[PDB]
Amino acid sequence: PRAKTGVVRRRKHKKILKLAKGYWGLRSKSFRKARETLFAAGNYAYAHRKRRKRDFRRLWIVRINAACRQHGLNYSTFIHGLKKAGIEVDRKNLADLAVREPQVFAELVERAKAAQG
Amino acid sequence: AKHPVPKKKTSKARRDARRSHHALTPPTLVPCPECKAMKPPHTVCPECGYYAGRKVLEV
Amino acid sequence: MKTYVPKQVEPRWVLIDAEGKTLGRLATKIATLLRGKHRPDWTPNVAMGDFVVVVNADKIRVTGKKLEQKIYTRYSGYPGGLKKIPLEKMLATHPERVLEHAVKGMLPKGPLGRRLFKRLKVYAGPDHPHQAQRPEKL
Amino acid sequence: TRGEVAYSGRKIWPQKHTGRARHGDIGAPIFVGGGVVFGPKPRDYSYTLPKKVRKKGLAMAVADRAREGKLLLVEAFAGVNGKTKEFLAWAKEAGLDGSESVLLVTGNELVRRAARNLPWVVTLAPEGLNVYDIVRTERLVMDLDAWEVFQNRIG
Amino acid sequence: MEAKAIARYVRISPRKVRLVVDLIRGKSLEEARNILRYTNKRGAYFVAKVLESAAANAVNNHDMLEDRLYVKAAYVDEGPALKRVLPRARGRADIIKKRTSHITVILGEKHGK
Amino acid sequence: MFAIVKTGGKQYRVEPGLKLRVEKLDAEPGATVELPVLLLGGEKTVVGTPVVEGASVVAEVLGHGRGKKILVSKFKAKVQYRRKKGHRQPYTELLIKEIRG
RNA sequence: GGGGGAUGACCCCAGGCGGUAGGGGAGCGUUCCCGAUGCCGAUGAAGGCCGACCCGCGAGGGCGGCUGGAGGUAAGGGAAG
RNA sequence: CAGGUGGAGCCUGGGAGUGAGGGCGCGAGCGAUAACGUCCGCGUCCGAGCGCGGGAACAACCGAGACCGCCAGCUAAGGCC
RNA sequence: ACCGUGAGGGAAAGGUGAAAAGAACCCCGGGAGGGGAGUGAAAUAGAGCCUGAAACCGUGGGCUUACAAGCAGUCACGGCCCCGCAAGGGGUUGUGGCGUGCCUAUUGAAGCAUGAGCCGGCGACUCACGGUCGUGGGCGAGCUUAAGCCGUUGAGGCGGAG
Ligand SMILES: [Mg+2]
Ligand SMILES: [Mg+2]
Ligand SMILES: [Mg+2]
Ligand SMILES: [Mg+2]
Ligand SMILES: [Mg+2]
Ligand SMILES: [Mg+2]
Ligand SMILES: [Mg+2]
Ligand SMILES: [Mg+2]
Ligand SMILES: [Mg+2]
Ligand SMILES: [Mg+2]
Ligand SMILES: [Mg+2]
Ligand SMILES: [Mg+2]
Ligand SMILES: [Mg+2]
Ligand SMILES: [Mg+2]
Ligand SMILES: [Mg+2]
Ligand SMILES: [Mg+2]
Ligand SMILES: [Mg+2]
Ligand SMILES: [Mg+2]
Ligand SMILES: [Mg+2]
Ligand SMILES: [Mg+2]
Ligand SMILES: [Mg+2]
Ligand SMILES: [Mg+2]
Ligand SMILES: [Mg+2]
Ligand SMILES: [Mg+2]
Ligand SMILES: [Mg+2]
Ligand SMILES: [Mg+2]
Ligand SMILES: [Mg+2]
Ligand SMILES: [Mg+2]
Ligand SMILES: [Mg+2]
Ligand SMILES: [Mg+2]
Ligand SMILES: [Mg+2]
Ligand SMILES: [Mg+2]
Ligand SMILES: [Mg+2]
Ligand SMILES: [Mg+2]
Ligand SMILES: [Mg+2]
Ligand SMILES: [Mg+2]
Ligand SMILES: [Mg+2]
Ligand SMILES: [Mg+2]
Ligand SMILES: [Mg+2]
Ligand SMILES: [Mg+2]
Ligand SMILES: [Mg+2]
Ligand SMILES: [Mg+2]
Ligand SMILES: [Mg+2]
Ligand SMILES: [Mg+2]
Ligand SMILES: [Mg+2]
Ligand SMILES: [Mg+2]
Ligand SMILES: [Mg+2]
Ligand SMILES: [Mg+2]
Ligand SMILES: [Mg+2]
Ligand SMILES: [Mg+2]
Ligand SMILES: [Mg+2]
Ligand SMILES: [Mg+2]
Ligand SMILES: [Mg+2]
Ligand SMILES: [Mg+2]
Ligand SMILES: [Mg+2]
Ligand SMILES: [Mg+2]
Ligand SMILES: [Mg+2]
Ligand SMILES: [Mg+2]
Ligand SMILES: [Mg+2]
Ligand SMILES: [Mg+2]
Ligand SMILES: [Mg+2]
Ligand SMILES: [Mg+2]
Ligand SMILES: [Mg+2]
Ligand SMILES: [Mg+2]
Ligand SMILES: [Mg+2]
Ligand SMILES: [Mg+2]
Ligand SMILES: [Mg+2]
Ligand SMILES: [Mg+2]
Ligand SMILES: [Mg+2]
Ligand SMILES: [Mg+2]
Ligand SMILES: [Mg+2]
Ligand SMILES: [Mg+2]
Ligand SMILES: [Mg+2]
Ligand SMILES: [Mg+2]
Ligand SMILES: [Mg+2]
Ligand SMILES: [Mg+2]
Ligand SMILES: [Mg+2]
Ligand SMILES: [Mg+2]
Ligand SMILES: [Mg+2]
Ligand SMILES: [Mg+2]
Ligand SMILES: [Mg+2]
Ligand SMILES: [Mg+2]
Ligand SMILES: [Mg+2]
Ligand SMILES: [Mg+2]
Ligand SMILES: [Mg+2]
Ligand SMILES: [Mg+2]
Ligand SMILES: [Mg+2]
Ligand SMILES: [Mg+2]
Ligand SMILES: [Mg+2]
Ligand SMILES: [Mg+2]
Ligand SMILES: [Mg+2]
Ligand SMILES: [Mg+2]
Ligand SMILES: [Mg+2]
Ligand SMILES: [Mg+2]
Ligand SMILES: [Mg+2]
Ligand SMILES: [Mg+2]
Ligand SMILES: [Mg+2]
Ligand SMILES: [Mg+2]
Ligand SMILES: [Mg+2]
Ligand SMILES: [Mg+2]
Ligand SMILES: [Mg+2]
Ligand SMILES: [Mg+2]
Ligand SMILES: [Mg+2]
Ligand SMILES: [Mg+2]
Ligand SMILES: [Mg+2]
Repeated sequence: PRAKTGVVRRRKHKKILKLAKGYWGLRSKSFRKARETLFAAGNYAYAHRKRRKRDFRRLWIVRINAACRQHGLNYSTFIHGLKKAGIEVDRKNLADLAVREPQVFAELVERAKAAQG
Repeated sequence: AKHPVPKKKTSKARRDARRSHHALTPPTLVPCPECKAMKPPHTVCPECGYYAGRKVLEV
Repeated sequence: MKTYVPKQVEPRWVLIDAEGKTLGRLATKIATLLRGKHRPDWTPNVAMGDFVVVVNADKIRVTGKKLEQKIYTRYSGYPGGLKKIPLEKMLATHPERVLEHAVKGMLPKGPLGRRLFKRLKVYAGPDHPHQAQRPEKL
Repeated sequence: TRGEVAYSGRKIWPQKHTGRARHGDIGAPIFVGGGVVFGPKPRDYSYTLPKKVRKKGLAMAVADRAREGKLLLVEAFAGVNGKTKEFLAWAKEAGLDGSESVLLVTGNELVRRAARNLPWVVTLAPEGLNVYDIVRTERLVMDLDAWEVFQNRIG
Repeated sequence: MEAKAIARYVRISPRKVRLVVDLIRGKSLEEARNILRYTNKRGAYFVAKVLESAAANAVNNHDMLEDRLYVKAAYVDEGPALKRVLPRARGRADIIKKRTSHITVILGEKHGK
Repeated sequence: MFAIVKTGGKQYRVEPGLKLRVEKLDAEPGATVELPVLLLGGEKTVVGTPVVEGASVVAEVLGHGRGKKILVSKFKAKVQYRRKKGHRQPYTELLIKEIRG
């Protein structure tokens, strides 16, 4: 029996061409240029997922180091404050608190410098 | 076949961009003195076009 | 819990003196001000920063022999079109450039980097249009 | 193969400076319409399965049928004189209602003629007993003059 | 209610004729006629015929009134190309393709109150 | 009045009547859970150390889940190296009922 | 790997899991054969075009809509252009 | 003679690929106490970690061996106008 | 067919429908072609005819773009358009962060080293007979037949030379 290519090849090409929807020029029209692009996008996403974690923390910090600079304070010290203050809270992420709950942040600033001043 | 040659196939984008000036302009027409039909200016409008100069009469 | 992101907020205006202030030291601050990194709702992708006005821009102090030794260069696309300009001449010819240039180079590069520079009105000596506010500072 | 194809053995172009690729004759498998690499040729799929194994399997195949009671020896039938309607009549009185496939093993020529055409009957001679036919058919129905031969086959 | 004509397999290169068609898309059949008349392009001849056929089709087939119809939609598609050998220097031989057009003119009725 | 809870090495701002997704929990969709772990009171002043020893917040498991699949792929050029893996992060959906201060 | 005698494909617990040349192990799909005098099919086969849905790590398998208009072929196996 | 249960060791066998290495450190020869030179030795990394952080950018210098997910935390080199 | 003086080389090219019922007549046109009418279950089955993928070319619509710079993606946010009661999702992209094509060959390639215009189809670890291991079974001091002979709905058996 002879098993011709048949229908199989067109299908694999369709699968990838669909993942390449919206890409520029041929990168979305040619199976080859599409597959090359997907390789790229595959590693970017993966690397960028690991560094999305970075880019946010970075943001949180800048946000914080500004709200407590309003209360005369280095971010660097503020953090040391909470470290010794026992306050293992903040979770830096939770400094929308510093933006949504200013009074609640201010009180933390106090407990902050309260220890090690 | 010979010396200088294109190094890369020009994209659909860049060729059509070249065409951005290939658009046509419709003929400048004016209503005709006698006949109602439209004809281009300063030409003996093709239906008895003038008066003093022979109007290549369709009459 | 998504991180908070500010809406159109407030177009702030701030006034600075310059006279006697070093230069880079002042530039540092004016930059951080330009991109509201003092505001606790700082956002890198938006431009929610203060508009900065600066007066007495020509009485910017500066250490060492920088009046003679420090040179600003400019390359025209042409051959030998690299021009060299010393601080002295700049100040004497076009102050407010010496400081504008120190800030341009301290704002980030990009379409947003620009624009932030646009939000910076440097003037020779005192005076300027006082349409908006101007909470002067140090 | 590229040697059995119809085309000439001539080299298609010089080999250098032609600016084209690089070829010999168009009977090569790279060419459309060229020979076929490692395609099939006629071949004998048979082999000599150990006889001691053929027996065993034939035995066990019957056993398995008996072990589930789907096996049946019968005598002379009565519905002979090769006519399907006649057999079909006998079959009824015997339990075989064509609700399950039957492998009818008998030496009697006429009984086979009679059953042959039933879409639920595969009929076979006694010296023709093979295991494949046993395992396809649900019920196994032999006569005594056919159980004897099958009996002497094994052992 | 619209009316269309279609010239198929017209021996002309689409790119060429598509240029005069763009000259009349959306125009009142009255302009469309005056424009083609005085457009200096082989393409006009063919488009005129299609446009005119589409007009006739409107009146004598769909009831529309030669006085309220405009070029609603229009387009030319590429039909199968006539391949031809062009003898070339040093024995070369190229193929020019005489291309083919499928001209479509569809007519609508002007909202005329 | 809000609270700052910690479930699954992550801290969230829980309001009453709030639907929250969290790392998959060991509590069948019926059960109700207080995460005896709290970090901050909404009317403030109450913060102290890691966890406030008194407070806890009650939430009901609304059901476990599996998040939309992210395709995590790996490719090393010029070495013929490709890997494709599908991933869905199992979660649990909670409703925040009472903030026991 | 060690447990809990479900003995697997279950729950525990603890560890390993970058990778070319290569070794090894499991699977997916294509054509054909047994399964077929069967089963699916005009209330629509194969193929085609969509899909934000379902299942699988993945190769893939579903399911639904449109097209198409006469074939297709389970479970379990077998052979390869 | 002891510790050391390790993707340790040993024995018999099936399958290999490699037999073009390269940078760096240290020890020599050749060279000019030249070479991104060359030839050995002992180590290491790149090779195959052109994955991640630092070094402006940079296979082999510093940090560190990437199973998967997290809008959590501590750190390494290196840094904190 | 075509190529070659010649020996010789040597292709492409199948499919309407069940049935021509293969579209009378009318309109535009010189025709071609098309528009109605009509046939058909179907006419994007209309004879450049089954299905009709991809490259490729168009028309229309949504989003988007003229002070920004790049392996074209990716991660974030935000706008505008669409779906949905809903929360959610789909589309597009303004800004910000990150970012040196694929294959090959190499000590080392984004590499200014090889190959590739793009798409579709064809395209390369085989088979026989021996051998050597492993493995699933049969029988075990034994194991096994070859050619042939008989039989045969694709039925097996016999055959002991070796
Ligand atoms: Mg076939
Ligand atoms: Mg193939
Ligand atoms: Mg998109
Ligand atoms: Mg980290
Ligand atoms: Mg801390
Ligand atoms: Mg275009
Ligand atoms: Mg031959
Ligand atoms: Mg021949
Ligand atoms: Mg030959
Ligand atoms: Mg020869
Ligand atoms: Mg070439
Ligand atoms: Mg041929
Ligand atoms: Mg052939
Ligand atoms: Mg074999
Ligand atoms: Mg044989
Ligand atoms: Mg034989
Ligand atoms: Mg029968
Ligand atoms: Mg000649
Ligand atoms: Mg107290
Ligand atoms: Mg690379
Ligand atoms: Mg390599
Ligand atoms: Mg066990
Ligand atoms: Mg584990
Ligand atoms: Mg591995
Ligand atoms: Mg293994
Ligand atoms: Mg399979
Ligand atoms: Mg059959
Ligand atoms: Mg039925
Ligand atoms: Mg019907
Ligand atoms: Mg249907
Ligand atoms: Mg088939
Ligand atoms: Mg599918
Ligand atoms: Mg279908
Ligand atoms: Mg239909
Ligand atoms: Mg089948
Ligand atoms: Mg199939
Ligand atoms: Mg099968
Ligand atoms: Mg093959
Ligand atoms: Mg010992
Ligand atoms: Mg080992
Ligand atoms: Mg060994
Ligand atoms: Mg060996
Ligand atoms: Mg050698
Ligand atoms: Mg050597
Ligand atoms: Mg060496
Ligand atoms: Mg070495
Ligand atoms: Mg070495
Ligand atoms: Mg180096
Ligand atoms: Mg040293
Ligand atoms: Mg040296
Ligand atoms: Mg060297
Ligand atoms: Mg070392
Ligand atoms: Mg190598
Ligand atoms: Mg490295
Ligand atoms: Mg290593
Ligand atoms: Mg590099
Ligand atoms: Mg790097
Ligand atoms: Mg670096
Ligand atoms: Mg690095
Ligand atoms: Mg590891
Ligand atoms: Mg790890
Ligand atoms: Mg720290
Ligand atoms: Mg340190
Ligand atoms: Mg530095
Ligand atoms: Mg001739
Ligand atoms: Mg001749
Ligand atoms: Mg055809
Ligand atoms: Mg026919
Ligand atoms: Mg037929
Ligand atoms: Mg006429
Ligand atoms: Mg007609
Ligand atoms: Mg009709
Ligand atoms: Mg009808
Ligand atoms: Mg129809
Ligand atoms: Mg028609
Ligand atoms: Mg159709
Ligand atoms: Mg057609
Ligand atoms: Mg049809
Ligand atoms: Mg055709
Ligand atoms: Mg048919
Ligand atoms: Mg067709
Ligand atoms: Mg368009
Ligand atoms: Mg500018
Ligand atoms: Mg702009
Ligand atoms: Mg440009
Ligand atoms: Mg980009
Ligand atoms: Mg968006
Ligand atoms: Mg959205
Ligand atoms: Mg950018
Ligand atoms: Mg970007
Ligand atoms: Mg960058
Ligand atoms: Mg080479
Ligand atoms: Mg080389
Ligand atoms: Mg070399
Ligand atoms: Mg290049
Ligand atoms: Mg070269
Ligand atoms: Mg190249
Ligand atoms: Mg070479
Ligand atoms: Mg290559
Ligand atoms: Mg080339
Ligand atoms: Mg070419
Ligand atoms: Mg292909
Ligand atoms: Mg063999
Ligand atoms: Mg063997
Ligand atoms: Mg005979």
